[PDB]
Amino acid sequence: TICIGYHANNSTDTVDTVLEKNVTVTHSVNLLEDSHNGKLCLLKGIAPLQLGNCSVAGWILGNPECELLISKESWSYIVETPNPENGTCYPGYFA
Amino acid sequence: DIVLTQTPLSLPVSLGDQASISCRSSQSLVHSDGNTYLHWYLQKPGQSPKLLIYKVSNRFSGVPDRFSGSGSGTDFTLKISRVEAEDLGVYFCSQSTHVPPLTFGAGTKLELK
Amino acid sequence: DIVLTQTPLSLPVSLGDQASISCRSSQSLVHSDGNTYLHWYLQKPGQSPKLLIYKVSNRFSGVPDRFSGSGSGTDFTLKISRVEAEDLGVYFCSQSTHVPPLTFGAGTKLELK
Amino acid sequence: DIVLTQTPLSLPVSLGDQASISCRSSQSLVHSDGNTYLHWYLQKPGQSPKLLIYKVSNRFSGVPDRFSGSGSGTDFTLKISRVEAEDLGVYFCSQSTHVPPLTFGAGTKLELK
Amino acid sequence: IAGFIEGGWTGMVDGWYGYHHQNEQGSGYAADQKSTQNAINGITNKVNSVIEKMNTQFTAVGKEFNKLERRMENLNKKVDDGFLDIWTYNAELLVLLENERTLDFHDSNVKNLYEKVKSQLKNNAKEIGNGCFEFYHKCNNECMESVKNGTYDYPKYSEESKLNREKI
Amino acid sequence: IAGFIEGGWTGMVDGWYGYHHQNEQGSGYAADQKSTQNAINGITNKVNSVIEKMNTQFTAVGKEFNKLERRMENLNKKVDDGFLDIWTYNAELLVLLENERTLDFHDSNVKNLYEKVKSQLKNNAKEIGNGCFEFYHKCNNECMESVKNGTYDYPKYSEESKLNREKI
Amino acid sequence: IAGFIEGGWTGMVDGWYGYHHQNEQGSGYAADQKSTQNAINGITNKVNSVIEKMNTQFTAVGKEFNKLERRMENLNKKVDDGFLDIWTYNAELLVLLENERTLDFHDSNVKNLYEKVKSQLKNNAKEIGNGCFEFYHKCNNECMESVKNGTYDYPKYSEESKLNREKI
Amino acid sequence: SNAPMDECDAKCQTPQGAINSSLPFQNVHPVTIGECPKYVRSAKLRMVTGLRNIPS
Amino acid sequence: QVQLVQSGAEVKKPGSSVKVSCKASGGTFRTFGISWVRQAPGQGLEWMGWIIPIIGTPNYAQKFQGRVIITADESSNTAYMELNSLKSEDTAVYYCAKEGRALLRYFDWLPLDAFDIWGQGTMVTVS
Amino acid sequence: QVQLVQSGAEVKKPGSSVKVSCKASGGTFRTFGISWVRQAPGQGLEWMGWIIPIIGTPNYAQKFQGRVIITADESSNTAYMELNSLKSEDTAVYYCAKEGRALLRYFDWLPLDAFDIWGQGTMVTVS
Amino acid sequence: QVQLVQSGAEVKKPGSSVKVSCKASGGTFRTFGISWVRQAPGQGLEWMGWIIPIIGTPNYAQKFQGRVIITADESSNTAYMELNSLKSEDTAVYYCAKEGRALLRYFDWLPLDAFDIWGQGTMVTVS
Ligand SMILES: *[C@@H]1O[C@H](CO)[C@@H](O)[C@H](O)[C@H]1NC(C)=O
Ligand SMILES: *[C@@H]1O[C@H](CO)[C@@H](O)[C@H](O)[C@H]1NC(C)=O
Repeated sequence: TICIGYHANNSTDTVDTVLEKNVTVTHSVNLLEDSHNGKLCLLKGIAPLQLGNCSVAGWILGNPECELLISKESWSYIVETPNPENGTCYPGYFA
Repeated sequence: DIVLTQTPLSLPVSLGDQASISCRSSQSLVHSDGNTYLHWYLQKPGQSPKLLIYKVSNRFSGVPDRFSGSGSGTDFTLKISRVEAEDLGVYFCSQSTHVPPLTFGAGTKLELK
Repeated sequence: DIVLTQTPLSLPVSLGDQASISCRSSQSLVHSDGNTYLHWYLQKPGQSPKLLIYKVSNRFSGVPDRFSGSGSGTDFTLKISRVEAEDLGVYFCSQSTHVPPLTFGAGTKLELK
Repeated sequence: DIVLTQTPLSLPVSLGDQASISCRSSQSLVHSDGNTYLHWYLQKPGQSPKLLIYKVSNRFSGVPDRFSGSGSGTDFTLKISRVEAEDLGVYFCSQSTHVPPLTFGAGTKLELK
Repeated sequence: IAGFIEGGWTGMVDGWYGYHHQNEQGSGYAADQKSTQNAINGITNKVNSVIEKMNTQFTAVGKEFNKLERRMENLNKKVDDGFLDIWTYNAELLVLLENERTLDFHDSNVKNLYEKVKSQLKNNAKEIGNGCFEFYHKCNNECMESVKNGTYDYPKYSEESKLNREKI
Repeated sequence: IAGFIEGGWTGMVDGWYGYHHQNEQGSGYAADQKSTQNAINGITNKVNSVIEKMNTQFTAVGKEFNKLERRMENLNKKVDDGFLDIWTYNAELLVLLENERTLDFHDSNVKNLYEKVKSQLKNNAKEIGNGCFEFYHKCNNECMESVKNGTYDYPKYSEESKLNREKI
Repeated sequence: IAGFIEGGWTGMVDGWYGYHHQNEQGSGYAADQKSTQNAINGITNKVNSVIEKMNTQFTAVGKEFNKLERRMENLNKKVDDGFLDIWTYNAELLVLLENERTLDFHDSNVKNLYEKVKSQLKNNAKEIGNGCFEFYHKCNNECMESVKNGTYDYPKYSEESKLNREKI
Repeated sequence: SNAPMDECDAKCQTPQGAINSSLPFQNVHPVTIGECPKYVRSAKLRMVTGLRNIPS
Repeated sequence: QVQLVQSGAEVKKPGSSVKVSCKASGGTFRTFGISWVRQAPGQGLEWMGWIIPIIGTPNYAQKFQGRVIITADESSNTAYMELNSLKSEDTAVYYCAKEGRALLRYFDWLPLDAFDIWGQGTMVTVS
Repeated sequence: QVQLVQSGAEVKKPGSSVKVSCKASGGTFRTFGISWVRQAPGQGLEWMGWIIPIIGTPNYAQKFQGRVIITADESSNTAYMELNSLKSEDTAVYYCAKEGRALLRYFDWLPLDAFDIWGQGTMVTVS
Repeated sequence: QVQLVQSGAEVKKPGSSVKVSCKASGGTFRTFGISWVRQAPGQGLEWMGWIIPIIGTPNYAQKFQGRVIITADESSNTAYMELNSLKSEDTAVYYCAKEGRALLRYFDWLPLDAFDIWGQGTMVTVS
């Protein structure tokens, strides 16, 4: 009386295959990251340049409302609000 | 030929009451697959016969948990754990184990008090 | 060693006549694959020996349906259902069951009337 | 529990001499895989215990060919075909067949002349 | 109680693959050599391969386009959508095929154990099926260890393990 | 009366997989449970998967380029040719691999029936091969129904179905 | 004299698959029908398929970009890197999958020979395993030729090849 | 992004917030910065390493 | 897919015909199992027929095998039926319904599964 | 991957704790087997614990099961340990080491293989 | 692939050699089976040799094993042969022919199949 088998688990993790749609498996690897923390972080310890209300044109031209950015010499990335308000002051084409 | 007959019931129910209806078939609803292909549908005047139960014991995604069911062979029932205002109309049985599907039958009419 | 000899024939044919030629081998053309690797080729002066038959019974894509064939073991034939103006020249047999292929042999010369 | 003890040796060696050290275990280093998980490491003062031998008989990519080894069961040795200036320090044994790995042990100290 | 024919065991915590036994001297579950460095190693290489195959995205973050650069915007968009559909397709297809292959690999591996044991026990087995091997002799813990390692030298057992021969 | 070993049956019409029989009470062909919701379902999911995987082309129709935009034209062309070769490659490869896998799936499924029946009949089978199972007892329609469902409870048959044992 | 169970033979030269034998009239190695036009043909089609699938690169050689065309340069670069990673991925994946499938194909083919021979010899085989088939009768060169072709009409041999029946 | 800045550290970030780029793919956003995984439209990419979890 | 939309008709005289059709929203119409069901006033529901649009031929209800034509257009994503030799039997409403798994039909004894989507419309009057 | 980098500490008083960490260079940190080993002055090397960072829980050395916490951050590609309830036992150096094959752990009796990369640093003094 | 093109030669004196070559049009030259056949005036056709260009070595006709070199260039998509120690035996025409299936050679007893493409040219005169 020797039996051959494989272990079962308390896992509720499922996968799809070409023949099956929802197969519970004992162990799996999530290859896909589907979450974030909702926050801007440092990249490898380096702070971003957060422009906030200031657009890139605002930043580099120096829109005075975002003059505080003049003190930021280095950054990990640049962040602009989706709908900037303080960009070009005196409108025109930025070539 | 594919017949599962609804027992007519002179059964008005009040809200908060429990209720059930049942059907009797001339042949088993158990398919060679091992599954029983029983479905329950509810039709209100002017409406399509919306699916409530998709397996003998499994309520569908379109209905509240108050609806469930049971049965085997030729003997089946629909169970309502609490009759609410949403429950009014004619219930039908359906067998999907044959090319001609079940005639839905006369249907069981549920009335309120 | 790989020899399938053409029977020479003093056989001029007219157009509209039927004709056939044949070869005799020292060993079977049947390969362990189960296939018989017999091919027929026709050479006209100044031309390459163009393939007409690619299997004992199968005429190739480069020849009209008037050409076909048959045979087994060591005994093979080429059949022409109707001799037309296009048919003039020397026919050869070929065996592809061995590293040295068949010597094509002398060839059978077909002449017209 | 996972113990393979180094024999201490009062053995200064000159450059050009051959040398070897050995360990004795309380239990076999042969894993059910069929492999023997013996490793040798050399530590110099201020340095990490760099891997020299990664299998009982296989010297790693980080060491010259002068280093090799042998053994079976509980009895193992490190062999140096020629002691050179690079060879000075404490050698340790390691068993990777168990969750607690081998205590590396006291280590065998090699001195020069 | 049964084996892979019906499902897995919740009593085995040491093995993706292993054995369950009952004998005169004991009862329990254990993993073996087809898990350790075999199914485990095959899978490790596969997991690392899938991970290693992706190129870390040190690429363009995104680009803006002008009012009169709509064709350029659309070309960029087409390129992003194209690559996105291709990689979504490849990523999902790789996972679906690898998952089907992995599960098939695992079914093959448990079957390989079944064939291994059958090769040594059929000569003196009473019944083979439902993941279980019955014997024509009674077993102790030594019988079980030999079968698990693959050292069940059946000629030393088959002489006593012959009840069906005695009865016919 | 050869089976899958030599080829399929033109006398079976409600089948993808099934059985052919001759017995004291009858003759004919019928499909079973390995077709219905098994090979059929596996294939349905595969067919739908292949269809579902393609993204309806609500994309750029095409673009025109100027005389001095040859690099842009060529970039667009490269992108279209690139995506076209990639999708032709993926489409044909998906079909070739899925067709090989489908045919292998089907060969596996008919073999699975063969193994199912062999598991119940070998104990009292006269000959197994060429897709046919011969018996050491004569069959009626009840014998055939049990084998097809997998209820051939051989111990109720193997006692009578023993001509080769009687002769040795 | 172990077979595929332990490894291949260096004594078989014109072989991908074949047999090794020892008998009263001889000794040696030879290839058969499962290599010629079977494994050879399957592989030939696969090799040609892999080669045929690539589109000869009659495409842009490369492009230069201006100082103010950095987005265009990056788009072109993204397109080249994208296509390069996709084709590196596809090329390596095709090779890894085809290599795994090829080796599995080959293992299947040698096993198919094993099953072919087992089907004719098990009826009168003494031992089957380690790639070898032992007989309950002595063989000559004619025995070996019949087994290799698949014409081992066992009923003409099994009457004499019955030592284990004589002894039980 | 309208995400706030805070005292946290990541290797890859998207417009919706920072992510931990340990997995090969992400389905958070197509535009990313830093040492990032590949964006896919897939809802889930879970790979089997184990056995089917079906008890006897 | 999630919705089936269908239209009705004016009075149809005996000796003529009734045409009924439904459009399915969403994708993969081609592998949907679309069936037709009818209900006379005061009566229950009964089968007209069953189609898997790009897979095969229809299977018609026995009482209608010599009376109806049920077809589909995989391009238009529309199922259709025409009821011939009208005898002005109680008509009222016809319904388009989509089954659940919608397994490919090769075998008609394959289960017909559940009707997840069941449309409304097609009110037809007869003389 | 090819390099493990680790930092030391100032004097830690008994009743407090020691925090040790190492950063791995290169890729696939998540499937690396990182172990910690310690060496008191004049002594040999002994095990602290073993982690496969995105695969599972740690396995701690028996003498430390009620004393240490060994963890990892797959994002930061850093392994960490904290030694609690410090009794100022000879400390000196802790080491971060990466094994060779680094097979995925599901089974702890799976061989621990070879340490190909063995870092240096983490000199810690205690009172 | 569909066409084999080959060139002839001026008078070659005994003790010298004859070089013959053919270029194949189209693709996959590398897996084509190219063979050489010769025909003296008034005679039939006989084998010179057989090459599968990127797969393996040539197999030469027995009467020529100590006389010829048959080779190929997979880059140039050209098959070549050189006939050494010329004795000015009747020469006339050599032909380049491509077989049909062109199965990869590992086994020389594998069938040589059909010659679908058979070129013309290579008229060579000898003293
Ligand atoms: C798997 O089950 C979940 C519910 O737990 C459901 O939301 C999901 O859609 C199912 N997956 C598939 C492919 O049907
Ligand atoms: C952006 O503008 C709003 C007013 O519209 C103001 O309340 C907010 O503080 C401004 N944010 C920054 C970062 O300047």
